[PDB]
Amino acid sequence: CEDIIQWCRRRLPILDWAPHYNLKENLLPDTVSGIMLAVQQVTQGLAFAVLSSVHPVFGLYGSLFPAIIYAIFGMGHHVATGTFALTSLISANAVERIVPQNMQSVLGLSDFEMQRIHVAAAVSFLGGVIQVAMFVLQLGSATFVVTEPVISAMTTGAATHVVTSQVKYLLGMKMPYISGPLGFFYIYAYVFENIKSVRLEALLLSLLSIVVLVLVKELNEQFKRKIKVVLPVDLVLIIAASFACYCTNMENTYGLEVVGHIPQGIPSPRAPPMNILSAVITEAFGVALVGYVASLALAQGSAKKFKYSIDDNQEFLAHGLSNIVSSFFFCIPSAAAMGRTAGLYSTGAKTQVACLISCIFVLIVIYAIGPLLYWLPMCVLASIIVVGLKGMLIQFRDLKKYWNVDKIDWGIWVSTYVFTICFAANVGLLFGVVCTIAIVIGRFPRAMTVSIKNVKIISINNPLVFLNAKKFYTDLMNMICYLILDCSGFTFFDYSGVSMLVEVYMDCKGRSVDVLLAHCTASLIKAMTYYGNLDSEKPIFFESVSAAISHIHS
Amino acid sequence: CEDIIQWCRRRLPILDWAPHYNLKENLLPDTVSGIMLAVQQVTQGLAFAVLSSVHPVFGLYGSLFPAIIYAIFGMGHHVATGTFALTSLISANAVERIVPQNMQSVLGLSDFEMQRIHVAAAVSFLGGVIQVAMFVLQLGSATFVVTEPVISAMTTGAATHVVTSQVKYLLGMKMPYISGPLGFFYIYAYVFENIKSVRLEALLLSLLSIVVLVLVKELNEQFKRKIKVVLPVDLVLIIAASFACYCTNMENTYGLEVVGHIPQGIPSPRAPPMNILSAVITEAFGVALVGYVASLALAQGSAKKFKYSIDDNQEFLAHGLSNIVSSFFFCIPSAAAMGRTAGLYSTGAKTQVACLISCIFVLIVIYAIGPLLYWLPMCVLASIIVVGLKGMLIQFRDLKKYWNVDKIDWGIWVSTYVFTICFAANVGLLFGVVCTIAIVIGRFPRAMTVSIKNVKIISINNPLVFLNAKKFYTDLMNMICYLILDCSGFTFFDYSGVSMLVEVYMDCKGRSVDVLLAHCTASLIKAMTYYGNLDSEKPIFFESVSAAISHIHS
Repeated sequence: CEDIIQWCRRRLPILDWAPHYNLKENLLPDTVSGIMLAVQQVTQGLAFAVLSSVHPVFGLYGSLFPAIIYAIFGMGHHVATGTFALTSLISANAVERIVPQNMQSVLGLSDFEMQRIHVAAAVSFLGGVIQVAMFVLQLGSATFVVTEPVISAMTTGAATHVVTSQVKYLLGMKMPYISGPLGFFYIYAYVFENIKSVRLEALLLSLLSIVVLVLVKELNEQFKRKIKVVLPVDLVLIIAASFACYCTNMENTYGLEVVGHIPQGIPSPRAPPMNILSAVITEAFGVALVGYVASLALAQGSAKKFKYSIDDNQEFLAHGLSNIVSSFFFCIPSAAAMGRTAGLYSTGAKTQVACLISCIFVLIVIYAIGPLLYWLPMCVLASIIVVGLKGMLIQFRDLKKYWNVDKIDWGIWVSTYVFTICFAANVGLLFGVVCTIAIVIGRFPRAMTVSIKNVKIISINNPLVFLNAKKFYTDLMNMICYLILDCSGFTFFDYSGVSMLVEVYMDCKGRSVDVLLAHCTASLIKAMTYYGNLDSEKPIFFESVSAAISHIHS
Repeated sequence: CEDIIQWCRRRLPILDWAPHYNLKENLLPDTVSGIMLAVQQVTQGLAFAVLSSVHPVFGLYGSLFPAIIYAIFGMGHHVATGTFALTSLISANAVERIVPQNMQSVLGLSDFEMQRIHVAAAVSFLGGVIQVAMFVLQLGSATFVVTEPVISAMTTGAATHVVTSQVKYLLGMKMPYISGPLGFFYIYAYVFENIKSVRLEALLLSLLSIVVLVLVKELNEQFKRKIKVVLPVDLVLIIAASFACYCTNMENTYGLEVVGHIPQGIPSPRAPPMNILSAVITEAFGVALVGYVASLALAQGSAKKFKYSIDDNQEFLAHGLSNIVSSFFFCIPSAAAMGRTAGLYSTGAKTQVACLISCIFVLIVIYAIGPLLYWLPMCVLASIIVVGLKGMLIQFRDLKKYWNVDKIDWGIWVSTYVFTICFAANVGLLFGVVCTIAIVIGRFPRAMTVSIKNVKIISINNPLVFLNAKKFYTDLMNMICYLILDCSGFTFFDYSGVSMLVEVYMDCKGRSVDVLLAHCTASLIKAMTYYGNLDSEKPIFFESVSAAISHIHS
């Protein structure tokens, strides 16, 4: 009765912070964070919808719709759901495979543009369905398999992949869709083979914009104590570039790529094309895994920093519901990006309200100044993206820590980074997880099982399992008229451990060495008595080492 | 210098027991075991060459050739390499897929029989190459992953599969090659659909032979103390059945299947058809894995019973070399069977000489009485096989032990048996291994990490890793002006453990609780000092609990 109501209330985390909303504190920083996040989301959506080989207008919908669903069903406070180019790079494979370039209407867009957004929407819907399906299980309670070095290496490799996917806009050249197990080097080979087609105007503009952005963003952070605000350099740069492009004929005099139409939209929702759900299984799995792990890392970091507890299983439901609901409005797969979380940290956001004022501003942009973004050069947008990827790219400094701490996760980090830079992000994540599991499995047979205490007393550590049964037998045999075994920490065992213990007892009896147990539990006592046919009228199992010592003096 | 010679001598284990061969003791039981094993090998080879959809004459070569190679390069004493129907069931898939029945000379055999033995030889060669390849690595030092319940369940399921593959001979009907993910039930469905074609004569003969064999083999074992020998009932039954078939016209008067030609052979060796090595990858992997695990189980059992030590990596080289060498003589994949090991145990064999007298007798059979086995009915051979599978089929009694000991390997046994009876032996083995690894991984976060000793002292058990870092933090936080941590067993850690320890120390300092370490090693001390920026001029790390207690009194 009441338990069901409590469960239902626990599945709606918006009821825990909405009635407790402070108006004196969390209204001005929330609004400022909302405006900054709105600008960030607009830019990132426009830049990452193109990265997925999809018309840029759908990036606004992908940055607007899932945010509300996450706000309703999400537990993280400083998590802003958006486009997350990592998933765009995965969806682009399916989009370009199902509908390639050779075959070149609800919003006035020409055909061959619907056939790509339909594939993207199907991918997002399947990813959301998968996320909800592993939410209804207890998946999420087992998320310790993914480790900090693995996520760091995968994110750094994906950031490098995104950086190398924007050079075709900074230089101004045109490239075909190159992807595969070694596309990172093929892209540079193509760039260097056609080095005579690089436009100087686009390169100079990109260099100037990058220098200005880096200088402003560094000087603002260095002297944050004197100016207690965040300078909106991106908006000023965008406005200046657009006005310079419009006031001149820079579209025609110099060959430059600009954002095409961005029509006023939000059309009627339509169901995804369920008939192609069988051709996008791998993309859906990759999206549903990488987006979830990347968002969960940020949510856990926020929870640790701001001293609150989250649930690793509610994020599954939140992300799955957001993807499923947003798939009906022609949206690409969605997740949480590190840049928006860093911006929220810097501005000083407090609650999830800042993710709704940004939605309001995105709606205003969609319905009011949609056609006003025609004169924005693509070089400026690419420079903004590569500057914003600084937080992801700076993670190379963790190598010193991993080298000075363990020297084993250093190798895992290097291997995961290499595999991510070669094949892809999802392959790198899978390789890192498998390598971590194999390494932790292979270390058990090479560790000492028993310890010697100052008639000898020998203490067992704990997990006497099939991983370290033969090693335990070897360690105990290499250590020999009496012998006491302290099984205090020993609580975790299986058939192999019991068999090895009984064999040890039998062999020690053969060598005329008596073995007495000290702190055996009830289940272990029952199992050892059954397996070895031990009589209950002979003192073997005791309750403490002192009791065994007292029994010795007889 | 000398180390290389020692390594080379260690790769030839025949030099350790040949010069030390006793002639007074190990000559009569070795000869008796040799004769019995020769009869066993002849029967099993003739019955398992047909099971692989291959002419029965090659079973003799498969039982003769690899035995010598194993004797030279093998470590087990009571291990007799042979045909091992488990591998025949796997090779039959490739044989029937590459060369199906619809297309129906070195030894006078007709065509379409060379195209099948070539595929079988290629499969065996690839399996041997794979086994040697994982021998040149250090694979074999990691064989603890496979557990006793998994091997028992896989062997029982394979024995049931072999039993259900011999009903078409006991009944006398004819069946097409049925195989797949559910062939076990399809075979019985076909049998029951054509129940009107069952021959009564073959059924009666099979029933009489089964009853006689079971009664003799039970009465010989029950009263072994009065008669100190092993009754050769199989040879007497074979001779009687052959003479009854020849003296009558049982081939013509009643429809009966008999062994066809068995020509005098051992032709010139020929290389396998390397051009089809790409179509038999899965079969080769399955054979090389299941044969090795099944032979290693028997070798380890013999070593444990007879008190000698073997190497888990030399068996790889022995089996790989045996398969590679025997592939050039038109042989099916080879491994070790449990029935021959049980026969060697019962007879009283002592060394590997008993595996060479059997080879001599098999050679004599091949070159002398090859054509004399024409009049042996197939029902008698199938009955002999199903009677000999008793040792494998009796393993159902381990369920009581697994239920009374752990109740978790009981579920693993049941699941592995079900998956083996449904799909196949190799799929069942893979499922069992994966399930065991996943179960042992998932148990770590649910076990208590720290223990309380009788200013409180708390002892850490040992593997502070990513599996149980959050659980360790929760356990330590649920247990709170002073606190001592005994890291005596603690020797196995990584980055996650160090991070959790430092976070625990920081949080306890925040709660005004002092944490003092007791038995930290050098590497752990260095890592914890680097990670937490701990000053070396403050007493934190000690050498014993008594030292910490003495430091307290100040």
